[PDB]
Amino acid sequence: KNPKSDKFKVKRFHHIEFWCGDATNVARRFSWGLGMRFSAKSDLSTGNMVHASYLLTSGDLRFLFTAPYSPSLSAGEIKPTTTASIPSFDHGSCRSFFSSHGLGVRAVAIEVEDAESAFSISVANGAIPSSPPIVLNEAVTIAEVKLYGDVVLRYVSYKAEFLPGFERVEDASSFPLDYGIRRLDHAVGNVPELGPALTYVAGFTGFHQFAEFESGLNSAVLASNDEMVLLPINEPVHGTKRKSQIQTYLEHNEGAGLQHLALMSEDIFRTLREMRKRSSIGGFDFMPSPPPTYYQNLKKRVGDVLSDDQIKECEELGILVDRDDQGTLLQIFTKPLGDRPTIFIEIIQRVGCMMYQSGGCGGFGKGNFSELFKSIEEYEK
Amino acid sequence: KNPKSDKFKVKRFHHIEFWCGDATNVARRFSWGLGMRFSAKSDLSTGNMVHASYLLTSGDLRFLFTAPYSPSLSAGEIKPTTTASIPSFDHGSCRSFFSSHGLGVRAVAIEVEDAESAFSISVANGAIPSSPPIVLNEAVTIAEVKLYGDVVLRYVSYKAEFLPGFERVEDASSFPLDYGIRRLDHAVGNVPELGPALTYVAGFTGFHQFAEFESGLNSAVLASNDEMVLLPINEPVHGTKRKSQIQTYLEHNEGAGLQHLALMSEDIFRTLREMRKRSSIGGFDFMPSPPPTYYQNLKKRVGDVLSDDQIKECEELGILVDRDDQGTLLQIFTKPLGDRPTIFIEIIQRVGCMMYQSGGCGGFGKGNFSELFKSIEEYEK
Ligand SMILES: Cn1nnnc1NC(=O)c1ccc(C(F)(F)F)cc1S(C)(=O)=O
Ligand SMILES: Cn1nnnc1NC(=O)c1ccc(C(F)(F)F)cc1S(C)(=O)=O
Ligand SMILES: [Co+2]
Ligand SMILES: [Co+2]
Repeated sequence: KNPKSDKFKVKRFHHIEFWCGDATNVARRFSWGLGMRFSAKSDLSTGNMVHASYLLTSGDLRFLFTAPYSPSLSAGEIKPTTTASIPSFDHGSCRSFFSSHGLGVRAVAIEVEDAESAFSISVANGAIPSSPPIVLNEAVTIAEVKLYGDVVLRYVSYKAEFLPGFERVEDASSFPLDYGIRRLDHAVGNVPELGPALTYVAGFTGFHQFAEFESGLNSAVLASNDEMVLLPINEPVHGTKRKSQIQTYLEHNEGAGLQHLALMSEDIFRTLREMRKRSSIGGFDFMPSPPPTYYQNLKKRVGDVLSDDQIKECEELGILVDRDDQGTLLQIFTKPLGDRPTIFIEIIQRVGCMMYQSGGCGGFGKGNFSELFKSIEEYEK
Repeated sequence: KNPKSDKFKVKRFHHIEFWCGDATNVARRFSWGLGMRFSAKSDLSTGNMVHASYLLTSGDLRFLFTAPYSPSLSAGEIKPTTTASIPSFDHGSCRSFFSSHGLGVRAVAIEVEDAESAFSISVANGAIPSSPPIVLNEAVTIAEVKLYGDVVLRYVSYKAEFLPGFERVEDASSFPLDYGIRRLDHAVGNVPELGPALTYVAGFTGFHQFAEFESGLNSAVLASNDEMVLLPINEPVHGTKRKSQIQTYLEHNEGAGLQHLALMSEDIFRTLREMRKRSSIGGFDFMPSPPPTYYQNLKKRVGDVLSDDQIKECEELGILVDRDDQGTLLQIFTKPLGDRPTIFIEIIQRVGCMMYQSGGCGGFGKGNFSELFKSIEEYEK
């Protein structure tokens, strides 16, 4: 069921912001690794004495990378006189985030009809405020509330190009890479206790539990009215033979934070071919492929959705497949994006549920846990 | 003249270590940008709970990238029980370095006959000690003294693979990139006062002033006995019409530090072709090309060293050329490697002074200051 209880008008995922120590190197590695173009900048060359911020785009997917300059550059400024293009930025908060968590996501940004109302209603409804609504050049309004750990849910709204004060990146610098990635499908947090995290977040958003379908985790998914903003949350299961990777996340991240970003591709086979070509030359590595038993059992499961050629192409690329009662899902996971075993990326493509495609079509790969266990067990013999 | 006054036996540049917030992303960007192979690692996968360190190699050039993990991972260790492969590493020192300087060089490492003696004689001769000599697995000895700002001169010596505790990187991960870079030619520091910096460093090394040949800087070059270890130092000139870029460095870096690394290529034309192909797809950008007047005046200067074809190839790639009384030098400079206008890279190739090639053959490009001024002046009209 879908009660459509959003307490304010939510549109779509707008951008994801990584807090970094050096934004240039992370941005350039991600661009090559994922096929995302440099499309806007806010830094010293644009008058910003506070932070360096570089935006990568692919389709509607926006990855923002931000790092602080030396505070001495802006020591004479005050908030009314700031040159920061993102007024919520804070040198100390940023350095503290990165030294506590390493490279990771600071802001999950969703676009809303009215960022001030969304902020006001949110905190009226239990949200811990993080940065009050601020109106940028009479054009854009931005506001932030705590989501979990040191991650904020950021609201953005436009009266009528990324943000004021950002400049388009010169086209000679902007090389039009594209490996097929098109938008953010879901952004997933890890926490020590699912219950209170769910209660808090659904409490101030009105997001409902997305209706779905013993190793690892327990999860639940929060979704907006049209279920295009999807915010799953995991917690660890303690005691198992294999140590919970959610617990490993919490230890290495120093607590709760964003675990994985799932990026929708319009052609997962082209995306995975292009990213795998670059794994060893600056891009991203992928988790170990499932054993061939897994693909031998795929025909009995999605033989009506994927031809024998498409299923063997899954085998080369290491793609996983799962299926709801309404759609089929193709998915694969990268290795951690940085030094720590914390944040990683998921590539997905959804087939089915056309009316546009409805959100979550196929679920999130729930069936692939038992299928992978049964496959390792079958293959071993 | 060359007094050969080294106070201890110095061999060659051994490696350069960057202190980072995330070593994975910097390392992967540098590898693609410069054509350096992943050759060794020390991290969680090798038992190191303290720091992540990744080594890139090209020829004899070794670039080490290191970042701290969460201190909680090693909270039960003490120095005798440490899992750090580089015993001089310190979480607080590293986080402080990166938050004060951003991405940059922490250690210039030279190999010496005996690292304990080199340390002892150095501090006996005025060197501020930074990390005392430590013997790694009865095989390698490492010691560190302050060089300038927060940069250390690191001594390494072997009784008889990078360091103990590092593992060779699996060849599937190791893609054999190579754009022709072969070794470190010189490593250059920026300081506010040349005099005391020279006095201190030459004081404890015995390095002599390398004998050489109004906009910017004043410099001098320190060299070892055979002049293969070259450590130039700059200071700003205040008052000029154009603000000294040494002063800009000092302000943005929060003080003294390593300004540029000069990497020797065995074929600067192949190197610059390969790096320029990648500038906009994750690699490095280059400083703006000199005006064509500069290349029109090149025939009158190195017409006997470079054919008309080689000089026009310089024009495409933006290469600078200079000439001593013994050799010719080809050089070009990258844009800053990271967010701040601080550290950058120089690519060079030296032609002449064969007996092997003697160090510094051609100088360091002194003549290119007046030649560039005269070129901008000539071209303008
Ligand atoms: C619940 N949820 N919400 N958003 N995403 C998710 N689940 C996943 O994406 C997911 C799906 C399948 C697997 C499996 F079985 F292949 F290992 C692992 C994950 S995993 C550990 O979490 O990455
Ligand atoms: C003295 N020294 N020691 N080691 N390296 C050096 N000099 C250089 O490499 C050098 C050489 C020529 C130019 C010029 F004229 F093209 F701008 C700029 C530099 S620069 C600012 O310093 O990068
Ligand atoms: Co997922
Ligand atoms: Co130089």
